[PDB]
Amino acid sequence: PISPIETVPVKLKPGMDGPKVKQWPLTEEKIKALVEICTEMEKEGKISKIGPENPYNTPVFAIKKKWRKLVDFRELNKRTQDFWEVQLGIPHPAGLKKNKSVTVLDVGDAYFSVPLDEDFRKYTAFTIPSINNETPGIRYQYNVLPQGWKGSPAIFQSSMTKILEPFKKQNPDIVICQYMDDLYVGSDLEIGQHRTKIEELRQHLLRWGLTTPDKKHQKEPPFLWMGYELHPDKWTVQPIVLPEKDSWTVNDIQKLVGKLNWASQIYPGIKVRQLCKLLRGTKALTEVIPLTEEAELELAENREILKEPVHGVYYDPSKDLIAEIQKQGQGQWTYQIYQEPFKNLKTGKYARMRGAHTNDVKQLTEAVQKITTESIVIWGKTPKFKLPIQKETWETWWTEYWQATWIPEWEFVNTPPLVKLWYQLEKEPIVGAETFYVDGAANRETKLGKAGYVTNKGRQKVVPLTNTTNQKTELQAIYLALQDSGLEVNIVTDSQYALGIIQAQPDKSESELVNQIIEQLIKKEKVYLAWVPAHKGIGGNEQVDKLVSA
Amino acid sequence: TVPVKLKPGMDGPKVKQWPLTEEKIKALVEICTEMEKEGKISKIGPENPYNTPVFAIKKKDSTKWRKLVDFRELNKRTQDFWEPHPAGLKKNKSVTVLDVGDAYFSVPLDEDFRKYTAFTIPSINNETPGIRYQYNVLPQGWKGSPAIFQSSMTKILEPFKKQNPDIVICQYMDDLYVGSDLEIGQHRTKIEELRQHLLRWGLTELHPDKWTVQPIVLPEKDSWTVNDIQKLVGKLNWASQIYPGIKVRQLCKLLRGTKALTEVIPLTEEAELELAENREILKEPVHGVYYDPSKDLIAEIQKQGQGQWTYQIYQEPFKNLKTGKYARHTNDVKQLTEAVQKITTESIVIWGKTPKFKLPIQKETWETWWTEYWQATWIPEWEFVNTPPLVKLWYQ
Ligand SMILES: CO[P@](=O)(c1cc(C)cc(CCC#N)c1)c1c(C(N)=O)[nH]c2ccc(Cl)cc12
Repeated sequence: PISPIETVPVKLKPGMDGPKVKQWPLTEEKIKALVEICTEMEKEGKISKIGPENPYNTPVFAIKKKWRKLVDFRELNKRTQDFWEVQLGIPHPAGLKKNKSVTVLDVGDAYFSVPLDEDFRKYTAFTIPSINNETPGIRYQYNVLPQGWKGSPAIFQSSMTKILEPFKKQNPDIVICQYMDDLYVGSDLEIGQHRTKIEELRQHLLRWGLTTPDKKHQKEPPFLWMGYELHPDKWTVQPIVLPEKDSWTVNDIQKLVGKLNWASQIYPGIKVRQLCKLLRGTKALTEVIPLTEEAELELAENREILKEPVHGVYYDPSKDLIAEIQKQGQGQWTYQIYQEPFKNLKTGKYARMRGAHTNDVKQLTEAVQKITTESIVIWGKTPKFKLPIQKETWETWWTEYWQATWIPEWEFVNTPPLVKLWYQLEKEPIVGAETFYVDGAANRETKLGKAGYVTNKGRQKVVPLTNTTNQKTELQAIYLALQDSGLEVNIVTDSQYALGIIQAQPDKSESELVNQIIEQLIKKEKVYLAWVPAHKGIGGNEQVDKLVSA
Repeated sequence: TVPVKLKPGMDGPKVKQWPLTEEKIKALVEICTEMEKEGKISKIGPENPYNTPVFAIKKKDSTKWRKLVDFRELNKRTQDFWEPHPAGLKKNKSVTVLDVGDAYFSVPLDEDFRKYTAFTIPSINNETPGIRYQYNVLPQGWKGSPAIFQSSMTKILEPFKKQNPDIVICQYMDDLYVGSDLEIGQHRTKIEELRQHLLRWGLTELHPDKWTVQPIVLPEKDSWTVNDIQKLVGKLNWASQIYPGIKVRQLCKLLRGTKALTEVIPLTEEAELELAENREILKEPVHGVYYDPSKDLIAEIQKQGQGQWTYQIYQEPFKNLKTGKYARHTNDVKQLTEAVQKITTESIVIWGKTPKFKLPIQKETWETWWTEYWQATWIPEWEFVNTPPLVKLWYQ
């Protein structure tokens, strides 16, 4: 069954002509099988015979499915126009609404039941070769959407939108979701009045030449879809199986990490950081990685979580969404979204920026923006947040910090570990405390740095450093100043780089030298830090500059 | 219809639709259904690969939703077509800004160019496919529209302009900038006369002379510490990269020696002589900085805390064409968004074009929240500075 729809006009890419690919010679076994199929396809009206006037040709093959024809449209696809993105995203189950009855209508022969544009049909020409290339081969062209052509998925999906437009307008109560070939139809009508409206839609599908499974459907709830299990009043991921291994290859760990990540959208508190660390470096796919004591402990915690099957609920438009985030350590965060306390719609997780220096207050904000965007996409609205940070802690951060930063309606929730800043740099220079003028130099050719300080109380130090840079020496000088100073201290650097790092109050870093300076900053009672421009005859900076210059 | 062509080699825009809230998708469907009935926009099939973004906003002090198509990418790829601004406009006492975007809907758009104006209303959770539309009329927010319409706009104002040869009228995007040296009540009456001229072709206050530099002010203390001088030297040091006459050789002599930060340091006769010399050079303008129309305007903004923001417009760095402030609740993005619009508004009145903002905020946060406080018919180019400057102190 073809279909009486208006065709979508199609063009080739500007400048380009259609495909003129040579037909490779085939065995007699393949040629025979292709004739049998193309006769069947011709009788059903999918293809049509043509003469040798049509100058275009796309090759054809035959494989053992039972023979199944196979056209290679690689060349036509290049020359065919670009089309509109079939999907800007796939729906998440948590964004779906609860329905009484749910039915899955599979269109089946989807692409083959929609007409191809009259003016484009000529380009879909292919040839069945003769026996060892004796006579001219039989020539066909498509009157419908071929399999594997660039514009089939777009053109089919537009036809469905058109075909439903009358039915959706006439039946605003029921809801039909389009995915590829399938139509998922749901309603809050009775099992009698639902089954009738299914047959109206199945009849409506037939009115525009689309077949569909009868009352003896192929599937019924719960459905398996995109790696989910969709029940009528709940959802969950499909059965996760974390394998048992003596030895783990990379390939096994990647699939493990993937499955754990997949699970994380309903199973709360899944962690994958220690497993992911192992994947750093190269090795092959079959190279065995012995698991660290952390990764063994991490994988053990995931097995525990997955033991008891957890399910997600559906969206109620009337009620508010409540997002709620926890801290797991090593810059790992987990969240849950619900509407009625602890009946989760979904869960998830946020991972630290593997790069740069940061703190908990920054991370919590980055995790809010992730979760906010997720909610705009899934539910069309921002959820109300419940965070482990005092309003006094957040107030102290946003007012002082250089970036613009904002988080919507939120409340404190006392769930340790709680987010805090672990130190504060002084507003004004400390009286009765030493003043360490610091600088770092480094030779560009030899990579031989010197780092050190000079103080108001006389003192000096100059440490030599191998295989380093100007940046690393100026951080090393600030570290030195903290080491040889008391509980209070003043520090004068000429490194905007180090000011910029340290003023932003990191409590965590990749650079180990920065982790040392952080450790110092937390011990101290009071630290003050100021900047001067280098090479200006500024006292203290001028002295220490010459110590390191040698 | 006037025929329109893209730059040679450049294909049309293919920008992704930013996800929208429930209220905005519903508001956009109300709007886009009426525009379809009135012929302004038509549905489109999947043969159109092109796409421009779209969101809903509310114009200055209004409750009704208004459509805002983000034609920045299409504008970039069309500028051979469109690309003078009157220098007198910035020297007016009062400048009023009138939205004349509804004028464009009467004129039809070239049938062949209609493909490039495609846009998508996205659905929540992608449950339905996106509602696609292309423009049949000159669209609002496309720079081609005022250019095409300019011949018609000159004709509408030809009476009013002959009537009042002192009134400077200028046009950028969908707005009309009307400036005069008149009294504000007299001015307002000329604006009301102008509304009436526009009413016959389908059409239903800032003070540029009062914009002055926010100079790099230096402190004034009763006594000075080492730290206070060290910061003061840095401010002048950095200011000397912009300003020609700056020097601080006598100042740095006061610091010579490894002194503590809180130790007090008396100023010499030459130091206060040099310090005053700096002040008065910094109060007055920058020599040798002029607007080049070929090169881009840039805008940097710094957060000062307590609802205070500072900004600088320039073309070549450390050569400021304009500096300024923005003041006045606890939302940072809101205020930054209110600042961005204000700065652009000025830039359009002075040079006739918008600046590229260097916004001090994470891309994602801004991208999410900017439309919730945006009110203008235009949108400028932005990039995101995630580097923490020391410049916060220099413009305080
Ligand atoms: C009527 O089906 P839906 O459109 C639907 C949506 C998606 C993204 C996937 C599926 C897959 C079904 C299979 N296999 C159904 C739907 C919705 C909805 N869109 O509101 N709500 C539901 C509740 C339970 C179930 Cl099993 C399905 C749905």
